[PDB]
Amino acid sequence: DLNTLVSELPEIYQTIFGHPEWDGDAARDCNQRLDLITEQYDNLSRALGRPLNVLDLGCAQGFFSLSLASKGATIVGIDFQQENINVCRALAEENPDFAAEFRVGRIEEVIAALEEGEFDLAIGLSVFHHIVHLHGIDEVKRLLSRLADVTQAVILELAVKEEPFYWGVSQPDDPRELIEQCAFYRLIGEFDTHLSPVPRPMYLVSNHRVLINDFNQPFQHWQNRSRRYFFGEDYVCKFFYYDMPHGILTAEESQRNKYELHNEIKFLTQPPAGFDAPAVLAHGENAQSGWLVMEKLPGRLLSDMLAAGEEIDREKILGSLLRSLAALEKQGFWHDDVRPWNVMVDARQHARLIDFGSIVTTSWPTNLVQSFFVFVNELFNLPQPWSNWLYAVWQEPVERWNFVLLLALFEKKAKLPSAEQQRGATEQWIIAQET
Amino acid sequence: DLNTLVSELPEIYQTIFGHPEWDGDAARDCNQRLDLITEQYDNLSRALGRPLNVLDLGCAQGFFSLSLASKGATIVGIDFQQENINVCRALAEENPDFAAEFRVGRIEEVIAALEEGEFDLAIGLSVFHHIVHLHGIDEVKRLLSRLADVTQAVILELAVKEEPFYWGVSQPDDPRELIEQCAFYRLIGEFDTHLSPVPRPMYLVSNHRVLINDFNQPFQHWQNRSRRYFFGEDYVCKFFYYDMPHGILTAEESQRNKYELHNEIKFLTQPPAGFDAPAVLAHGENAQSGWLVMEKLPGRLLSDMLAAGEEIDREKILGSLLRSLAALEKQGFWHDDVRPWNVMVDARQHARLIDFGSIVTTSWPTNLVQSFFVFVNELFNLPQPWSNWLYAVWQEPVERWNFVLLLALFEKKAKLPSAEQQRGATEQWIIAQET
Ligand SMILES: C[S@@+](CC[C@H](N)C(=O)[O-])C[C@H]1O[C@@H](n2cnc3c(N)ncnc32)[C@H](O)[C@@H]1O
Ligand SMILES: C[S@@+](CC[C@H](N)C(=O)[O-])C[C@H]1O[C@@H](n2cnc3c(N)ncnc32)[C@H](O)[C@@H]1O
Ligand SMILES: O=c1cc(N2CCOCC2)oc2c(-c3ccccc3)cccc12
Ligand SMILES: O=c1cc(N2CCOCC2)oc2c(-c3ccccc3)cccc12
Ligand SMILES: [Cl-]
Ligand SMILES: [Cl-]
Repeated sequence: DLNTLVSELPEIYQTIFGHPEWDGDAARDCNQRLDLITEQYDNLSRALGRPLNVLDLGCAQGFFSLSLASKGATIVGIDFQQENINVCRALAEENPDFAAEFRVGRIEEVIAALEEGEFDLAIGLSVFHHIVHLHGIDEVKRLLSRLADVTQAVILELAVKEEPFYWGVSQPDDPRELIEQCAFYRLIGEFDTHLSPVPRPMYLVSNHRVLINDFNQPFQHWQNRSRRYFFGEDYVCKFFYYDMPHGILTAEESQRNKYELHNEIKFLTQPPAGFDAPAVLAHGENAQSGWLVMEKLPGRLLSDMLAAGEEIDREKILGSLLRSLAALEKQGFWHDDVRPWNVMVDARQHARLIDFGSIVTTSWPTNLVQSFFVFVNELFNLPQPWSNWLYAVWQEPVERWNFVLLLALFEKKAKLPSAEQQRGATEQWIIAQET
Repeated sequence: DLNTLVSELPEIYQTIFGHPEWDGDAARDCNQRLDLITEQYDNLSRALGRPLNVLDLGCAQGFFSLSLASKGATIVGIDFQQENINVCRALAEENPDFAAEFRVGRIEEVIAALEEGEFDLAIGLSVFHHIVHLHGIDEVKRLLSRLADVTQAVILELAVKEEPFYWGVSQPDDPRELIEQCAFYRLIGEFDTHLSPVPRPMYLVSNHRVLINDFNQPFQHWQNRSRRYFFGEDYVCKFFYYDMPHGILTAEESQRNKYELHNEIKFLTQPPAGFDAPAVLAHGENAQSGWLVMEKLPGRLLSDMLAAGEEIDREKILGSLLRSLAALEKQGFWHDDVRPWNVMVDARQHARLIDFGSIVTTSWPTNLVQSFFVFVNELFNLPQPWSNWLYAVWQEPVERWNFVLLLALFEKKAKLPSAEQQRGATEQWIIAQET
């Protein structure tokens, strides 16, 4: 009988599915977490085009398991207390069409035994802090990595050290230390536990997909540490953290990240005429982070080609870059931050800027022209006619320095007088000194 | 200069690729391991239809890395000694067309950072016992799982506790404890280390593919513990361990496994006329283990349907089973071991045997007829006309008991006299008592 199985629960942690006579007794009503979890279930189910297999770790009285089985999910619920599992099976028996199984088992053993592809979605709500408390942080991170490795998505609600209880003392400094080794993660909500005023963050995590409410796609590789890049078949997703764990970002740096991304979004959604910019496939910002999905460009980053000493055509790289810098300038745009790590080189040795967070609209623009000289020097130090080019620019009154001029003198550099035949000289040492 | 970089190696562990003037100095010549590794490289490359990305953990002086890059592999070699990496890069520079990178790093960090799909093949030869010695066995198993999770194949040479040195004392009882949580593994050789007379086993391991020299295919799930089953799109691979770790198998049990598989192979490659048997796609046996790849049958195992109390038609299950048992018997074959875990039931409620290791060719066959009664009882205890069927058989002189008779009385059971109208009686209690 259910009355008996319920009374024997050491704790009525969750709502008893379909049995509201216990809602007043449940530690946690579960409706807020459920609303968020069903939404993420729908997203991933829509993306995969089918009902999902769901794993529920530390599933307690089965509420999220049954509730998802109710929407047509196939669920396995795991808990290490026999009493919790007894209630789960009795509830599944009241719902014989739900495809729902429950097992007494330890989460550590189950994760060691999972096979990639068995489950699309795993949920682990308020369970891992127990494992943290007994096995430590490193083991939990490896468990969580493997859980992300073998599913499409993981949803975690994580207890935090700010909670007032003795076990809080064993928690990482920040719940993100448990998951930051995973590829993709995004805070999706914050929940009241009824134990204290400190809420628990809920995270959506994946080692296989970009899971953004608007764009749900596998990626095949990813790279960095408060910016992440996910590479899919024809996209790059640029993911910025504003809110970072630990001392990582200063107020200042969070705000630059935010500003740079907002700015990249604004530039790319309304590019200037005369400039070829990557198409924007999706974008969004929230308190913790912001993201931008773009069409993916071919080639390698210039910094890589220089580090991994691969062969480069500096004429073609400089000319193509300068041509775009001049086109930009004609429309009243400039790039603050022209560096080898911001430039991509395609197979035909043509270059383009890739980080548009540093695009600005307002002795301008002499400072930028100046650092471009440095850029040129790092790119190589200067042989003729490159040195002749720089020397001609140095002879210009300063109010004439701009990118149209830089480009025009670059295109005629073979006809310009020989710098080493003049005094000359100076400008050599100035640029060399910044570098 | 290479002479210098070599002299600074704390140890010339491997042959210096392309530099035989040091072969006399190398701790290990590497040619035996290399021959085996190139063969496995070729197999997997042939199966994937392309050159492989290879990860070499604790790559020392780069010998296996360079040797594979030489066959067109893209390789990354990792070692935590700067001196080893210095030599690796100098050797790669003598071979500028090899696609080869080397990094100073710790194996633990690198594996935490791997992404599924980056590397097809990882090799870890004589390196993990160092990590065992510092971090313990559980951490090493999780590292090895993740390494299998993110590649197609892993090749490991593992030090063993029988080696005479002090660190042997920290090793697992059996090197297989490091990998047995991985899905697929197969001993492919045994190597002399020149430290002692104890050789080191080399294992081929995968969490994604069945890697058998003749059959190299992804599988999508697997199941058990000295027999493993891998399920691919249209195959089941049945993998038997003869040689198990620890006390697991007795001499007796290894020999039964061997005999049962050999026997399954012999039956299936020459089935009797009149019996529909699964087609054999590949097979092989060696000292440690044996394997059989078969076409995959649809349905569920009868034991599962009974445990997970799913609905069954006992008429159709019994008749179809009996019909095959009678056909078998007509050709002079019997099955020793007719149990619910050896029977599969398709969607039309038709049943077939699946474990043919218990097929025999020689008061026969009364004992088998007897246990079939038990089978029938477990399947259900007997209502009429099932009980009437058994009662008729019990009335037969014993020399007449066989499967043709069992089938013939089963088909007429609705016409047979009512058992409960006779004495009757006995046979009820006999069968009930074995069960
Ligand atoms: C705080 S409750 C959370 C229950 C449920 N996940 C929820 O949030 O609604 C933690 C649950 O995990 C179970 N549990 C704790 N550690 C476990 C482990 N190592 N393996 C399996 N279950 C565990 C407990 O039995 C308890 O039901
Ligand atoms: C015994 S040697 C084996 C070398 C090579 N794998 C072979 O079998 O030919 C072990 C190698 O692993 C390196 N090594 C040991 N522990 C390591 C770790 N934790 N991370 C990276 N390299 C390590 C050592 O520098 C040494 O080169
Ligand atoms: O469109 C892009 C294509 C790439 N390439 C595509 C092939 O993989 C190498 C990187 O990278 C981009 C990056 C980037 C970020 C980190 C490292 C390298 C590149 C930033 C913004 C846009 C792109
Ligand atoms: O052809 C076969 C199909 C199956 N089925 C196919 C679908 O997955 C469930 C098992 O299983 C087989 C097994 C088996 C082994 C362990 C568990 C269950 C079945 C043994 C021998 C042959 C088959
Ligand atoms: Cl938690
Ligand atoms: Cl080892």
